[PDB]
Amino acid sequence: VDDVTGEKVREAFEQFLEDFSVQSTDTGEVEKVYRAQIEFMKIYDLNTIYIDYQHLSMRENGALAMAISEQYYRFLPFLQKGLRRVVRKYAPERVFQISFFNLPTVHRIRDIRSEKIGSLLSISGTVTRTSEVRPELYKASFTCDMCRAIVDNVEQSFKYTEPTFCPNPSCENRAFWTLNVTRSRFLDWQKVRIQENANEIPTGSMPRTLDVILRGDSVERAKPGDRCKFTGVEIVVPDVTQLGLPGKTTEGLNSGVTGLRSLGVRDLTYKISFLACHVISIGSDEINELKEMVKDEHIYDKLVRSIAPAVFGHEAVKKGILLQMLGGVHKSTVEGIKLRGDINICVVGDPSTSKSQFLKYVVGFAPRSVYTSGKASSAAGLTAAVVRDEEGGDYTIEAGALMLADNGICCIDEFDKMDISDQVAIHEAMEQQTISIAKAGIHATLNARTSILAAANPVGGRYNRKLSLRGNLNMTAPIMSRFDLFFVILDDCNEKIDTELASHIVDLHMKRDEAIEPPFSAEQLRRYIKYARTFKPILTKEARSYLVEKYKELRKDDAQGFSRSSYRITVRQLESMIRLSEAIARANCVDEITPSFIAEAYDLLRQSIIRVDV
Amino acid sequence: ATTTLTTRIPTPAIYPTEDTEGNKLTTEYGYSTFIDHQRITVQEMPEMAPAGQLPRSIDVILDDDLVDKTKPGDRVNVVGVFKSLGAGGMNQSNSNTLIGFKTLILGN
Amino acid sequence: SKFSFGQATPRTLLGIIRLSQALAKLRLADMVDIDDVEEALRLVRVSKESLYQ
Amino acid sequence: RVTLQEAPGTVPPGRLPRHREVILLADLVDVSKPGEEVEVTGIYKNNYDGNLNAKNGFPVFATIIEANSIKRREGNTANEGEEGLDVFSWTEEEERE
Amino acid sequence: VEVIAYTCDQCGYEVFQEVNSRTFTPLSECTSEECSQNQTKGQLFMSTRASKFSAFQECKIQELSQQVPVGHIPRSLNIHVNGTLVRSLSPGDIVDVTGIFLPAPYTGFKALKAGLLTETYLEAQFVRQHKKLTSDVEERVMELITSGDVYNRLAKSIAPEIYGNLDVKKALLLLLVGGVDKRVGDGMKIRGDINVCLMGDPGVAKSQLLKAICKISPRGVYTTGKGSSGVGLTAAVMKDPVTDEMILEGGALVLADNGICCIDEFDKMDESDRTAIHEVMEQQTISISKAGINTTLNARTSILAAANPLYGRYNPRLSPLDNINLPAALLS
Amino acid sequence: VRKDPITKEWTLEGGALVLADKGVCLIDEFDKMNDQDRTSIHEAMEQQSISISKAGIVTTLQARCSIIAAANPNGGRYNSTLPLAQNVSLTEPILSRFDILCVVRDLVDEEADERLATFVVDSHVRSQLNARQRRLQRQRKKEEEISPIPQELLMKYIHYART
Amino acid sequence: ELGTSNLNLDARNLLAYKQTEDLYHQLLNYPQEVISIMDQTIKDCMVSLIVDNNLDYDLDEIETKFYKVRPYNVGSCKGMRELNPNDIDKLINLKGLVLRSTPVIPDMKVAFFKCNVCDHTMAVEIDRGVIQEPARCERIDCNEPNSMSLIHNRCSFADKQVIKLQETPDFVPDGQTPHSISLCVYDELVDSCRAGDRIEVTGTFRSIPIRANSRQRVLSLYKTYVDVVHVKKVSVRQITDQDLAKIREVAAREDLYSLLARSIAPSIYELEDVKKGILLQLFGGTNKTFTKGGRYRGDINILLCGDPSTSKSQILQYVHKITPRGVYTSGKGSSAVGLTAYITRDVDTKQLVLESGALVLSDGGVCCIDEFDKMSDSTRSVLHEVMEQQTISIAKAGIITTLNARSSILASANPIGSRYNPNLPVTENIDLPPPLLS
Repeated sequence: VDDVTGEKVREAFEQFLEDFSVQSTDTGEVEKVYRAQIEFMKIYDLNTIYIDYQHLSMRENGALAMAISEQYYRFLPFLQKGLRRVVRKYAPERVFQISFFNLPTVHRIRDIRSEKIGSLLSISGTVTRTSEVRPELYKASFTCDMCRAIVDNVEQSFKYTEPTFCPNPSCENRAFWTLNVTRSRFLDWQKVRIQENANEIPTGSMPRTLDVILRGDSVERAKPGDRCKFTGVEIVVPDVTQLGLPGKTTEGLNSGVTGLRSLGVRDLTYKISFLACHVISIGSDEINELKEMVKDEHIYDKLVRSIAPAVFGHEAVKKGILLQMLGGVHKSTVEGIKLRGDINICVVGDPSTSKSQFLKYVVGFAPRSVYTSGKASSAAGLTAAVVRDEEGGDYTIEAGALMLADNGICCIDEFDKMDISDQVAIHEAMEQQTISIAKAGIHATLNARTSILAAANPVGGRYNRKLSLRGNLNMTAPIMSRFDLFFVILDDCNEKIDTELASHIVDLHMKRDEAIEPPFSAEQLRRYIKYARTFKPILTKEARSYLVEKYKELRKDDAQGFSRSSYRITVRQLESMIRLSEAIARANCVDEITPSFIAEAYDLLRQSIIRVDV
Repeated sequence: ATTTLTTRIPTPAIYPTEDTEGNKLTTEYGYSTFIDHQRITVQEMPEMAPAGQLPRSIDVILDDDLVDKTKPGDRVNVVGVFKSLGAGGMNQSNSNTLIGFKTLILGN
Repeated sequence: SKFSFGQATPRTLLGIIRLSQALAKLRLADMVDIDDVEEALRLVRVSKESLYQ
Repeated sequence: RVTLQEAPGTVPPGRLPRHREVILLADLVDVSKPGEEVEVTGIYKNNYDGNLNAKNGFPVFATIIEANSIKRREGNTANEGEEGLDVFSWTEEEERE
Repeated sequence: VEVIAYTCDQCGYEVFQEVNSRTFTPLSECTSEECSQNQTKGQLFMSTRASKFSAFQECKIQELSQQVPVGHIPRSLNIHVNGTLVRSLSPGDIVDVTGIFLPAPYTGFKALKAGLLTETYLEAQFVRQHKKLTSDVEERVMELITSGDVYNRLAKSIAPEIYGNLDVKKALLLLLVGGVDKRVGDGMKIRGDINVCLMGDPGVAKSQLLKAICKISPRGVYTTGKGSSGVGLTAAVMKDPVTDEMILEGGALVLADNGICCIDEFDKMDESDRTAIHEVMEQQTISISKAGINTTLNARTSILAAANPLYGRYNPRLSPLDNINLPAALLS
Repeated sequence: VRKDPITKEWTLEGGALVLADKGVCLIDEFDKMNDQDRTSIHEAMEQQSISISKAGIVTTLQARCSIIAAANPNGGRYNSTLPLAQNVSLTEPILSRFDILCVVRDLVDEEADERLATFVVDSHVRSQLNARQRRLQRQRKKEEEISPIPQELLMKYIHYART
Repeated sequence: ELGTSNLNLDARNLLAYKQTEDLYHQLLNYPQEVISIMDQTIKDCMVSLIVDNNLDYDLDEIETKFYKVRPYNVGSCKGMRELNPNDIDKLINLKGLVLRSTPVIPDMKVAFFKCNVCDHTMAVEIDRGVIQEPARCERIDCNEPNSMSLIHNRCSFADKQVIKLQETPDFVPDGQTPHSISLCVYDELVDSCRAGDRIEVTGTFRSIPIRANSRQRVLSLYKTYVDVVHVKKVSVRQITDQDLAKIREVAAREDLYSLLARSIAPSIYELEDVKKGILLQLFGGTNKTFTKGGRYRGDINILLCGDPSTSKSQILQYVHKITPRGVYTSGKGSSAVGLTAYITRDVDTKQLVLESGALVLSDGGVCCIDEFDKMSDSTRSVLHEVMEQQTISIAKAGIITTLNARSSILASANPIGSRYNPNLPVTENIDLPPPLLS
């Protein structure tokens, strides 16, 4: 009587993929989306579906949507048998799965006991300690070599190492099996542990956990370390006590009842576990919009005015951080050196001033850019430092917010307060884009190409004026020349600039006064530079001859004598001079480089070198 | 393996029950006799062994008459029989690189 | 900073009330008075300045 | 049998290594040393009975990479038709040259 | 177990048997007289209420450490109980048991190992324990009331084995009575139980001056520098035998509540001790802030400290606090 | 000496030098960790083929390694007219194992600077069976601006110039 | 009219009633049958009120779900050193401490079977320690003794949980170690007995056998436990309207400036200026966050330093009194690694557990923290980071997470020499990083 009931829900599901599920006609939203779900699939060939809980609830008004929570755990092979029936009538190596998503109610892990067996219950949490990718079976064709071993047997359950049902001829059954590797399709999975979220933990009360098997295309999609949701079928698992070498608590007190099966007397216990099907991690004209916006004229000035509302004035520092935000070129000479990938710009200034605002600005604005203070200079982090042996392995790699600035602009402050050992370590991390380590274990060469950005402190808090910055840098000499110029922020106690900055700051912490109009959004600037990165502008003009004279004029200035200053701006700085120059042309989307564009590159460093010189 | 000399057929048993009758067997423990058993390893007197090796050692099973006589750190001098025991080569199969002839001294 | 410690805390003041009723507990003749606490300050002056010899 | 760890080069960092197994063959013995980086050109055979003991018994299979060849530490991975093999055979044209 | 009762719920004939050693086996179901011998046999199972059960408790002995010879260390022995001598022993009882002797079989891995080893115990028969308020004791309470002499005869009473120092022997007897500070009623948990510390380096073996007071004063547990350090001063979780592990083994302050915490060797294990002294001087935070639990128990015990000086003598012409390392614990 | 697992023995695991038979290390100026390891590399040349016996076996491996290094004076290159013992922080004996102290210098030169400056900018200008061949001739011509016997064959005769 | 299934019977009435004595002493003597009798009464006595008015919840659905009873506080006990072997089926009233828990393992209340016929969905009951099986086929008239399979994941199971207890050391004679006993619950008293609180349980008694060899059915020092019928601890608010009317007159009072100034100090000396900051810190603004840009929170951070012994802790203890969810700092019970980022080996599975820090733990309170002139400089390193981005960045080889911390702080320093030593710039006394001055 349940056989036709599952046959009732088979076609009732099938007609749902036959009917419409679309309310709006030709205002977007093309009718009959499930046929499009077939047709997108017959191109890229991924072998999935994606059905929701809304439209099956609002078809039978809960006459079926309440039935399906209590059938599919038993009637897995019913809905999937139906979609096999509908694809032959529609489409022309085929293995599927059923992926529900978006049930309304989301529970926690402490609410799963009685009604939750064979149900569908979305579960939140965070994930830790993944494992690897091995294959499963679900169907074999093993049989005994008694007469003929070509019996495709059934029942690949949790103890499936014995195909022993319905042999082919009148032969000897259950005498052997030969699990060939040649005819039974597999499916790949991994076993992971989850954990409860941080905004729900009542006390520090040893926060409990459970485990979960994910088995479809869900493989390697739960990156460990995020607030994540799940599908919902709950499941129990035994251990059958197979032919392997083995066969506090009163555990299995329930299992003492579970004795006396037809095989040997033991105690088969149980534990609640989880099977998933589908992961999620919550936590045009726009392509034409770029083509209009690329055809503007003042967008160099539009960008520099639209950076961040947390500062007022100082367009000099604003021009720099934009160029750091974009990337330049990195492709270089054949067979040897990879040159610099980018520009690195620091800013010095008095603390508790406008220096902190850019730092607060970029870490939510840049792609995957991280922030550290660098006071933890002896354990790990800044200094890349191997961990001691744990769980069977010594000499493993470590973290540190340095080797994870891949497409990221890491930011780090307060250079004065660390030790002297890292000051050569990051000095190695600056010139070439790799670092090396051979500490107590084999050598390692990790190529972490990076883009640093700093904000240290002056020697007294107040910047000297008549002197040079050679005394107020509070670093050593060669890391200065390894760097570009810092664009030092000055201050003043002026009776006009305070009141306007007061009026500039009061509209900021208004509950709502959003009267300032940046001409660009956060995202439509973000895709704009994503249009900007994908060129490779090359100089071709004769301004190479115009280039070489000005530096040749430049270096004869700061060399004030044979025994004067060793801030001798050497052949390193021609590279930053040209690799700024392709970057600023990557702002205005010009592939050739004019001699007019590098003119403002010069006076960026003319205004820098006067901020160098007294 | 305590009679010191004759390799008799062992009795792989702890305690029997139900002799050839219908009587529940009782055992008198006051008239059952006991004996003790103590092993001790002896190093080498590390002055007369010439300088090419660490000290070696063997062991000795004694009986009740001179137990608790041996404080660790005594220049002792024992005398007894030399004796092997244990099955080497048959009690497990294939028996590759396993000595089965333990050196013992059942002495006085 | 030559010899002495303390700068007259009330935590010393409440303690001298504590030991007084303690000595009023052991020698209870229901005489909580000036002479009972005169036994108390008799002890704080001889415990202090044990270093002055 | 050399067990293999993933070399922490081209890897999205901040995470753990992963393990495999390599079964060498007759004339490919002790070519590498314990500690360099290598690469193998094997096949992917998945032979096991189905007995495992760090995890419980399950319908699960384990991988075994039987290797076919081996080359050394490579460098400057930018080529397109050369310097992928230490060919190093200088006989008729090269040695005359 | 001493008796058995299996019921098969068909005949109700409860099969009895004698109880053997610690491992035994139930029998079948086709053995009885009524529910057997047919095509249907009642399937046996156990019963609790029809099975009389006895008492059992295990203990281990050592030697007196005075009749031991000059040589080897002492060894243990196993003892059992039966009948109703149970719940009458204690850890630290200088006692003697009289009882009867028998060895026991081992019944496990008896062929390769366990040849004819014996591992006996003794079975107990009798315990003769030794050395143990207006209830036939008031005659000696009157002896202090009639004779009087509080401030001096009681001062000569406790520790008369020194030379001089009647001032300090008087400073302690007031603290050996304590008393409830004030029944506060409202949530104002006031400080009680003041703590006196000593310092100085005499040659009169200062340790047996103070600790001799502690071994006659009530509930006042002895401690030292080694052993129960400031991390193991409270309770913690440790290893146990094959029985129930991860018990809450304690140090001193979880068991010596409202008494005397007589400490020595204040420069020893100070990385844990300097936390440990503040956390009891602070009222009511003796806890186990571990990864096991976050439960907090009481704190009501007085502290008697004796800090040893720096090298040689404490120079009195030099500055003080040259040898005690805690300024904030002391002057306030 | 990497320690054993549970049923294992204290075995011997090499580090850098026993791999690098004909290679490269670097010691410039790890000033804090200078006194730590410099007592382990200046006995790799003096007591050539060095190995050691910490808490294990007393063996001696073979390592005919080569050392190069790129040391760095404290500040500028001419920190003094005073000599090299005033300039570097190393002392004599570890310095004396080497063959030559190649030193660099430039103050001011017009014609020499362009000979670098014109040189360096042209390098940044250096940023299907026939096409796989045709890219190769493009890859061959781009190294052959003056044709200084390119690296397609040059490294290949080195390996049998050493064996 | 609520629908709940639980009646917490005081069960101290049968001795206060002239009858029901023999019931009362049978209750303390056969406590498995007599609850099973009494569960039939309450459902039928519910029908005895249902038969009066026939308009009471349709007379079917509150007559299908069973109810249950809970006798408690019955008699008294004293501890654990009185548990004699004759106490086989009795009520016991424990007083102790819960220590640690486990997740729920399932029970066998119903089974399922299917052999290899086309269709067979029988469901055999157990209600024993013995599952009984057939050895003949079914669903046909002629099919042999077939292979009956055990389709386990179809028949339903309820919950069960075992909880370890250790008695509270109450008047223990300073020599005895507090030992252990275990618990077993069946109903929905799960997830309410969290580990770490005082307990008073009301339970029956039971003992079970153990298998001596792990792979034989041979068995004999038994293990006992208890089975709880009712537990008790011992020791969005439901916002009414009379409170809102009472506070609004208090909100109408001008004196609330000073009425709240006097009410925080039932014993403390005057010092009005610090009463403003302490009160306003708990009254900690809100999170005025914009949609794009900003991300400003109204949290502040007051501090006190100076003269020792000015009830520095009890004022902070008073703040911990008035906050329902907050944290208390320790004297060197935490460090740079002992706050978060854990690799601890738990005694249950020897695997990884990331326990949060006390800073993120006060998400919804004020972090009280001390000894800042004596805190080490390996730590005092992450609190700058929570002072800027309200987060902790964990640099562990287990995981990466920029989890936030919606938490508030006050600071309580200590002097060095004796005092705040005035006619000196006092900043040179209390040594501190001038970055965190900002």
